[PDB]
Amino acid sequence: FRTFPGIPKWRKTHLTYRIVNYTPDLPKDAVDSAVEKALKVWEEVTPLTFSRLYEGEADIMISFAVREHGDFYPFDGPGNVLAHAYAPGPGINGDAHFDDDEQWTKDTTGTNLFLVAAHEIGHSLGLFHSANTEALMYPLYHSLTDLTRFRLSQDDINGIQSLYGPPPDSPET
Ligand SMILES: COc1ccc(S(=O)(=O)N(Cc2cccnc2)[C@@H](C(=O)NO)C(C)C)cc1
Ligand SMILES: [Ca+2]
Ligand SMILES: [Ca+2]
Ligand SMILES: [Zn+2]
Ligand SMILES: [Zn+2]
Repeated sequence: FRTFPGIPKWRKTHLTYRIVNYTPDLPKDAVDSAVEKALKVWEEVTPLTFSRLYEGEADIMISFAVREHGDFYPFDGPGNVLAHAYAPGPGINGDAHFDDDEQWTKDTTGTNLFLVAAHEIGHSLGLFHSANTEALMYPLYHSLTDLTRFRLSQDDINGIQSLYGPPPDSPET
């Protein structure tokens, strides 16, 4: 149970995301922060590039929501299901979303803003689940969204690094 050895999530070299998440516990820049710490968490672990927007749909639509998606990935603030994103497909080709029934903070005041941010941005354009005992995919049950360590480990860095990585030679198509 971990990254898919032989199936890279995104292949392009320029991904983009949409900051559709937000909360009183995090103003635009704060929720956008987790979208920036998450996005950057994997944008830095890999050489891939990333852009942003707020219309149509980027590569990782980061949006806030709860038990009310329609008939699938049902959230539940009042439940371990803190957040999640989608996989490579049609529009769900990268889309994260933060629970909207509890709260998200960069520090340890609400939940784990960028923690679950790189968790979902890491989910679609990052990896599956690396040794997050230190990484970002398993800190949630603790504190590390901004306090004084807030960052990914070498195992999630490994999974995402397995996502993108250094170029072999062909600099362009
Ligand atoms: C920062 O690392 C983590 C982020 C989010 C979660 S989660 O939201 O609790 N959850 C994992 C999980 C919940 C309940 C039982 N077992 C695992 C999300 C998740 O990890 N999404 O990528 C589930 C609901 C998809 C935990 C750690
Ligand atoms: Ca929940
Ligand atoms: Ca997408
Ligand atoms: Zn959702
Ligand atoms: Zn996960």
